[PDB]
Amino acid sequence: PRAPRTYSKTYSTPKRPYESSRLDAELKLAGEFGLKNKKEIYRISFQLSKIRRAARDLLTRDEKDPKRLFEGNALIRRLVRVGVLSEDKKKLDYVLALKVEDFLERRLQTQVYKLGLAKSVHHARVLITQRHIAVGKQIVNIPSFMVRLDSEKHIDFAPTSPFGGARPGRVARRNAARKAEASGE
Amino acid sequence: ARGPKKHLKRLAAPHHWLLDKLSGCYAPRPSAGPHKLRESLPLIVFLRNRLKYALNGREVKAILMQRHVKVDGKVRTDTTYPAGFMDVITLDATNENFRLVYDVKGRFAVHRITDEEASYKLGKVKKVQLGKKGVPYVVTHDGRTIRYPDPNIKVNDTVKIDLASGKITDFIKFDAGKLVYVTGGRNLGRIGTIVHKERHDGGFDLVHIKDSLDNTFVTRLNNVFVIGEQGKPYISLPKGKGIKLSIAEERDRRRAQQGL
RNA sequence: GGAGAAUUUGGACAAACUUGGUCAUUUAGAGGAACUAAAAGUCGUAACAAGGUUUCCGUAGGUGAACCUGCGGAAGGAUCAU
RNA sequence: UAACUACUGCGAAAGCAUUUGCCAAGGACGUUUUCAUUAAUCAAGAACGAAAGUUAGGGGAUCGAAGAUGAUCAGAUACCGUCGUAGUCUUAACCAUAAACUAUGCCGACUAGGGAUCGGGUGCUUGCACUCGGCACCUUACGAGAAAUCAAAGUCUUUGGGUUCU
RNA sequence: UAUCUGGUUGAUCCUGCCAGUAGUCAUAUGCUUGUCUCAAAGAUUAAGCCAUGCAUGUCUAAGUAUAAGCAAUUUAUACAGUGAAACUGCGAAUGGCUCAUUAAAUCAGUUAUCGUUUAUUUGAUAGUUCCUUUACUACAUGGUAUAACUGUGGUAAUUCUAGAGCUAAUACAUGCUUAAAAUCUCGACCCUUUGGAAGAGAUGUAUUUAUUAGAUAAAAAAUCAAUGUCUUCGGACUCUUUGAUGAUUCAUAAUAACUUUUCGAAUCGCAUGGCCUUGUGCUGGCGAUGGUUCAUUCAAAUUUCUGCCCUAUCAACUUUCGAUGGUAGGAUAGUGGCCUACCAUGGUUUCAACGGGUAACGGGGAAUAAGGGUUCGAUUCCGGAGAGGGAGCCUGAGAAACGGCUACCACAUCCAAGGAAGGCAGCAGGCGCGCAAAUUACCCAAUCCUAAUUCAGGGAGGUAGUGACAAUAAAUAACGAUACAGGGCCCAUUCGGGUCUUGUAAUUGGAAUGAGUACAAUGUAAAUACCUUAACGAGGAACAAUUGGAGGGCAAGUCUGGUGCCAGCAGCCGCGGUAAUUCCAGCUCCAAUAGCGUAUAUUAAAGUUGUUGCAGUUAAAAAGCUCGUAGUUGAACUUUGGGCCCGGUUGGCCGGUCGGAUUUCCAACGGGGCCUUUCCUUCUGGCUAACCUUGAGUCCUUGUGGCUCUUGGCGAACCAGGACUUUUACUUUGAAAAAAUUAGAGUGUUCAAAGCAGGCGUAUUGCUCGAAUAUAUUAGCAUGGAAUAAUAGAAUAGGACGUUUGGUUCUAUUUUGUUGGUUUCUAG
RNA sequence: AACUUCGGGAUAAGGAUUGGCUCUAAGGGUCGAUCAACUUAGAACUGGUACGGACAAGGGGAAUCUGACUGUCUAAUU
Ligand SMILES: [K+]
Ligand SMILES: [K+]
Ligand SMILES: [Mg+2]
Ligand SMILES: [Mg+2]
Ligand SMILES: [Mg+2]
Ligand SMILES: [Mg+2]
Ligand SMILES: [Mg+2]
Ligand SMILES: [Mg+2]
Ligand SMILES: [Mg+2]
Ligand SMILES: [Mg+2]
Ligand SMILES: [Mg+2]
Ligand SMILES: [Mg+2]
Ligand SMILES: [Mg+2]
Ligand SMILES: [Mg+2]
Ligand SMILES: [Mg+2]
Ligand SMILES: [Mg+2]
Ligand SMILES: [Mg+2]
Ligand SMILES: [Mg+2]
Ligand SMILES: [Mg+2]
Ligand SMILES: [Mg+2]
Ligand SMILES: [Mg+2]
Repeated sequence: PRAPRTYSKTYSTPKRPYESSRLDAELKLAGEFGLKNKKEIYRISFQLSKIRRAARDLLTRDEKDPKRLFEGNALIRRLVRVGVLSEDKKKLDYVLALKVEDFLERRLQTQVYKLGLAKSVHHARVLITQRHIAVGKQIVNIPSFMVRLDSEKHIDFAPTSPFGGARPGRVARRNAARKAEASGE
Repeated sequence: ARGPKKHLKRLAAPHHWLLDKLSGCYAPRPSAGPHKLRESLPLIVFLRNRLKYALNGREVKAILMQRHVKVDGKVRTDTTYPAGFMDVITLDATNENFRLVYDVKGRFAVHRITDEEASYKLGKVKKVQLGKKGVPYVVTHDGRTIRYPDPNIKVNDTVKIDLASGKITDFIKFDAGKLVYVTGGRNLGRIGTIVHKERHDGGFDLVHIKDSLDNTFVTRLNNVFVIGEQGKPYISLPKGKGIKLSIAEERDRRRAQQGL
C-alpha cells in the first residue's frame, strides 16, 4: 500500500514493419549520427509526436487565448532553449514543420564530434561512455543527453581522466611498468 | 466500518498540506479538536514540513514535550493537534509568533506576526442562541463557546477574541463594504470587499466579492469570513494580500526575480 | 437481611434436520436418427445448352436414389413483337 | 364465360370479364360549401389472404394426383398413349402460405424532354388543345450505380425531410 | 495519433468474409540474457484445506506496592528510589486481507435530520445535596470484599482451576459539605379594614407528564371585571419584556406534581508561601485525573434526486402468513409496515415491471485512441461486504466482532477414551487446484497508529531475498599507419603521380574502458546494492548476442548438399511425386535486438454494428396486404423596423528607440440604457445616495477632453416586507464534481522513466523562488438569454381593470391604566 | 404433476385444523316499533395436546399387456 510510482513508454514502433523506403531512411540516420538501434530513432519520433500534438491542439484555439499564449510560449522557449528550434522561428506554426534530424543534431554524441574532440560520431559514443567528456563541471556518460545551448561552450574533457589531465590511464600504467622493469636490473 | 477510523493514508490526505508521495504511506491524522479534519493543519506538518525545524515525527514530539509551542496561548503535547485558520502558534524559544492564514493558492502560509498581534484572533460566529438558565452564547468557527455577547452580534459576524481571557473585545457586523477572507472553494485564500448577498431561502446564500484589481467573484456564504472594513484589516495579511494573478502575470513577476 | 447459583413458565429471534414443491446449472445412457470431414468407391443422370420432359415457387400424392406427377403461381425463359 | 380482350379498367392485396335487378361501398374530378391540425409511420394487437390441403353435408359434366394400363428403354411402377380415385364446383367451418414479384416499404418535397391512352373538367368552331388524377411507354442522362440498368435505383464522403421492417 | 495488403476468376469490376499488420500497468509459455534506476507478484481454478512460529497490548512527577524483588547512601517509624506480579483505567470496533455474496442493492455525484446517537478532543458550564433545618449525621475524611502473595490440592491433557488464610483503590457500595436574596403557597394573631402580618414550607440539575409564555399590519377612542394606579385626585392613567429560522409545539423560561431519584470531586503529584489567634489556626500556587449539561470535533445511522451489464425461448408482478395506504399502540438512538391491532384496496409495469443469467463487488480509473466509439477495472485511493457455512449474543461510546463467546451444520486436532481444544480471505510457509504467481529472513531507523504514554508495542509499515510482470537509461568496441580494390578531380604520354580519400586483408601498432574481483570510505537500524575509489582487470581462439525469417502478402538468395506427394513445411495463398527460390541442413543475407518468438483474450485496422456512418431490384436482407395502440415525428402565424445616446475591445493613425505607451479621430466588432400606440413584477419604509434642488457662479486644456453645497427633492443606486407570481426543454457564466491517475507550467534526477524538489550568499552562524494551471457532461444548485421546440390562457364569458356604489365575511394593531369583558371608527 | 379426445386426470400427490365453555359479528319478516329461523366467520377461556373421541368412513404412486367407454352371459366350479 505505497503510492504507485508512475512510468511511461518513451517510444513508438512504426505501423507497417517492412516498408523499404523507411528502413533505408532510418539506416541513413543510424549511420550519420551513430545510433545503436532503431529504438533510438523511434524515441525521437515519439518526442516529436507529443510536441506536434501539443501545437496542433493550441492552433485550434484562437489567438489571444490564455492557454494558447501561456503554453505556446512555454513550448517555444523549451525548444529554443535546447537549440532545436532556431531564434528566427518562434511562431508555433514553425514548431510543427520540424524534422527528426533537428533533434538528433543537438544530442551529446554529435555535439562532441561537431566541436572537434573526437573526429567521429562512433568515437564520440566511446568517449562519452568511457567517462572522458564532461559538461561544465561534471561527467555525463549519456549520449542521449540533449545539450541546452547555454552549455555548448562549457563542454570539454573532464578534470578527472586522461586527455583533460590527471593520471595517464590503466593501459599506459601497465605499459610504462613493463618497459621500466625491462630496462633496469 | 464498526467504529471510527484512526489512520489516514498519504493519498487521502488534504492536498494543501503538500506531503510528498514516496516518503511514507500514512499521513498524520488530525486528532479531534477545534477545526474540521480537512480544514486543519497538524502541528507535525507545521513544524516538520513547513518550518523545517523537525526532521522526523520523533523530533516533533521532542519539541512538543519540552512545552515550548502553544496554540492560542496554551501548551499542546499532541503531534496531530488540529490547528486551523486564524490560530496563533507561539514558540517561546526564537520568540516567533505565527498566525495560520491562507495564501492565494489555498494553503497555509508561514506568516510571522509581532507579539502584540498574537494577543488576539478573529472568530466567525456560527450560531448564537440561548443556553441554560437563559444565558445567551455565541459559537465561533474554532468552536469556542462565549457567553454574554453583545445583542448586536448576529450569525456570520466576526468577533475579536482576547485569548488570555477569551472574551469579546470587539466585533464586525456582516454587511456590504466589509473586507473578507474566503476560507474554502476555488477562491480559497482570496481577499476582497463584499458587494451584495443573494438570499435563496431553504438553500445557500451567495456573496459577490470585488477585490482591489476589480475582479468580481461569487462564493457561498459558508466560505466567507469578515476581517475588517474597506482597506482596514484587523489582522496583518500575508504577502500578496489575496489578489490572485494569472499564470501569465505570475510568470512575468518571476522574470523580475530572474534578473539576479 | 439485601444480594444471589442450579433450575424453571411463556415469548420473540431462530440455526439445523426430515419432508414434499419449484427454479437454475452440470452430467451418465443400450439404442436411434442426423450432420460434417468429403473430393475420390457403388448405382444411376436430376441440374447447367430447348441439358435432351424449359427451369423454379407454394402445396399434395408417389418412392432404391437422385427425382416423378397433379393444381395454382413466377420468369430469374427458349417470347419485350400482329 | 370464348371471339370482342389491349403495354386497357377496377381493387388494400389475394383477385375481378354473359344479362338485368336490389344492397351498401369507393376513387378521381368539380366546388368563392364545412371543421380547423383532427396528421405521417407504426412494437403490441387485429381484418382480409391464389392454389393445394382438412372436417361435415350437397354436387359430381370435364380434366385428373394416387392407381390401373399399352408402348418406349439395359431399367422406366418417367416423359408419350387409354382409363381413373381424391381432387376440380358449392354450403358451414378450418388452414395462413406462394417466384403472395415491380424479387423495389410507406408519407412528403424537388430535379427533363416527348408523344400516346383511361377517367373527370374547362375552352371551343366539336376534334383538337389545356387541365387535375390514373395505368403505362419512348429519348437522354443531368445525376446514380459493381454493372446489368434506373425519371427513380436521382437530389448520399459536398455524407441529416419523417418513419416501420429486415 | 485520419494509411491498408494477400486469398473466389482464363481475365475483370463488385459483395463479402478468411489471412496478414500494430498496440495491450494482458495473462501464460518457449528460447535467450552483461550493466544502472524502478518494481508487479496464489486475483482468475478451490471465499478449497491448513503443521509450525509470529501478527495487540499498554506506566507517567501525577489511580493501587510490605514482591519474604533489586537497591540502597542516608530526603523520613506511615509511604517516599527503581520496580516483576495482579487490580483499576484505556485499547483491542483501527489496521491488514479478500472479492464470495450483491443488478435500484452496492456505488457516484447531490441533498436532508424541524428525524437521531456520539468514547474521545476542544470551548463553556455546578454556593441551592443534610431533611425536623434543636437528636447525632464522621467531613481532621465513612463501609467490606477481593486480587496478586503464602500455604494445601486435583487433572492423562489446555492461557483448567478448587479449598483455606492475608491485604489496597480514581475498583465496589455509602455519605456530610458553604453567601445572601427574591418569589410563591400555607398560615399564627386582630378586624370586618379598598385590611397585613409574624414564621412554616418549597424553589439547583437530571427524570416523566400536563399546562403557560415564547408578541409585533399602521392610527382613534367608546364600554369597564372595575377595585389596581399615583394621591395634582376630576381616579393624571404613562412607561411595559420578548432571541433564532425559509418554516416549528424551536431555543429558553415559568407553573403543578412525578422518579427500584441521575449528577453536584471521601481522588493524585510537584511547589511550599502568606497571615499569627505559633494551635498543627486560618488562608493559598502550578496541574493530574474525574464529572452534569450544552456546544464542538472525530464519527454513525437513516435519507432526496438522477444514473447500472445480457435476457421477452421471462408479460404480467405484489396482496394467505405486510403487499400500498390510514388511525392507535409497541419497539428503536430516532423516522418509517420496523412490528401488532383495526380499517381501506391499494402499489409496480411495453418509458420493460416481475423473473432468469452474469466466468458482476461499485467508483476513482486502465487499454486502444482523427473525430465519434469499443473493451477492461479481483488489484496501491475512496465506498461496501466477509472472515469454513448459518443464526444468536455478551462487553462496550462504538461490534450483530470472529487473532470475542454460544449453538447447530461441515471439516479437522490431542487423549491415559473420562474428556479437552479448534477457524491464515493478516505475515511467512505447506498441501491441493491448476496455463497461471516469492523467504517459515532482518528491523521499528523512516511512515504513522495505539496506550496510563518523549521511553513500551506494532509481520500496520519499512529493509533485504526470490523476481526478463511492466517501464527508464544503456557495453559487447575506438583511433592510427603501411595495406589493398578502387572510385573524386587535377599529370591525360598508352607510362597512370597515389593524386582527395573510401572500402576489404585469418597484416601489425600504442592507447580507452567498466563487466567482474577488491583496500577503504560512503550508504544503512545493522548490512546489501548504487554513487565515489586505491590496487587488480579486452587482443578477437577470447569478456565470443540472441530470437525469428529469406516464394508472395513482407525486408532479405531460381546459392550448394540431402529427401523424392515421403518426411516435413505452410496464420492465408500455397510448397514437396529426382535441377525443391518454400521441407532437413551448410553458406550467405534480412529484421528487430538484451531481447525475440508462440498461444489465448482484447483494441485499432472495421463505414465488417454504421449517432457521426453501412446495406436491403439482381450479391444477405422490404413484412402477402391493409387497419392500429404505445413509440418516433408533425404546415404557417403573435415587437418588426426606425431614430438616439453612453461607456467598452482590438487594429489604429504618428509605435516615433523595429519593444511598449496615449489624445481625439478613422473604423470594425461586441455590450448597456432611452424614445418611437412599447412589464422595465407590484407596492410599503430604510436613505434619499445622487445631481436641472443653488446660502458664496465663473474653481476651470479646444464651451460636448466641466465645481466649492443649501431646502422638499427624482429613490431602479439599494435592502426586507406583505402581495401573487403559466409550465418546461435548450444554451451562457459561475459554483461544484477528494487525492492519485490524464493533459500541463517550473525545475539539468549526470540523461531519462521519475521526483517535488530546488536556487543564490561574505558557505564563518542566511537569504530566497516553488510545490501552478486545465479538463471531467448525464443529475442537482445559482445566474444571464428568450431564437428553436413544446405548454397555459377570455367563447353557454363563472373573463379583465376599478378611486366606484352597497351588502356580507372575518381578522387586531398604538390606544381607551392594566389583564379582561366589549360595540364601533378603522386598517388590511 | 405427467398426460389429454381440452371434457378430464383430481379426493391426483401432499399438508394443516376439528372438544367444551363464555362471548362477538354478519346475514331476515310485518306494520321507527314489533316478531322470528337457523347458517357462516371470528375471539377469549379451558383440559394428562384431548377432540369426525363410540358409530360411521378412499390407501397411494411409477409403468406394461389388454378391452375404447356404460352395458351383457356359462342359475349350481370360468
Ligand atoms: K522482398
Ligand atoms: K363395463
Ligand atoms: Mg476495517
Ligand atoms: Mg439431365
Ligand atoms: Mg431438364
Ligand atoms: Mg406485427
Ligand atoms: Mg414467405
Ligand atoms: Mg406511529
Ligand atoms: Mg463473483
Ligand atoms: Mg475494483
Ligand atoms: Mg472472481
Ligand atoms: Mg478458508
Ligand atoms: Mg463484520
Ligand atoms: Mg460472527
Ligand atoms: Mg485469523
Ligand atoms: Mg480482526
Ligand atoms: Mg456490409
Ligand atoms: Mg393418475
Ligand atoms: Mg390429498
Ligand atoms: Mg370392457
Ligand atoms: Mg357358473
